[PDB]
Amino acid sequence: GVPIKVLHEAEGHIVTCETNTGEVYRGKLIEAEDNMNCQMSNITVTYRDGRVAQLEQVYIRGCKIRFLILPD
Amino acid sequence: SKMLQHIDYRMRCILQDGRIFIGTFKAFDKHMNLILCDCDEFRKIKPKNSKQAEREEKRVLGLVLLRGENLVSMTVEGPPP
Repeated sequence: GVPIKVLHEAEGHIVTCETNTGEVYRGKLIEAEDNMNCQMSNITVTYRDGRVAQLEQVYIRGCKIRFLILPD
Repeated sequence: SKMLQHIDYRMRCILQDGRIFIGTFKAFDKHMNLILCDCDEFRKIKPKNSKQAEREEKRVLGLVLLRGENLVSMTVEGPPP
C-alpha cells in the first residue's frame, strides 16, 4: 500500500526504529500517526555509544526517523 | 515524481550522508517515504587514520520504511526478482 498504510498495519507488532542520530528503538508499535510519529511500548533502546537499555514506553517523532524495520 | 513504473524493481536509495539502501521498491509517497522489501543498508567508511583503507558495512534489514527527508538519490540496481 502507501508507506503510511504499511506502517499502520504494523500496529500491534514489533518494529525497529532507527533515528537520524543513530539511536535504535525496538519494540511494540502501539500507534503510528499520519506524520509517522510512533508510540511504542516495552522497548529496547541502543544509544549512539552502544549502551543498551529498556523503556516501558516511548514516543518517536517521524521527523527524527531514519528508517523503520517492519514485520514480514 | 515518476515512480509508479519502478514498483517491484530493485533500487539503490542513497541518503544525504551516503548510506545506500538496496531493496525491492514496493511503495512510495509525495514526501518520498519508501517501502523497500528485502532491504540491506551499505555504508562506505573512510577512516580518520590515513594508513587505514576505506571499509564497508552491510546490515541486512528486511522490510524497511525509509524516510524521504534524508533520501537524496535513487538509481536502478537491477530488475525485479
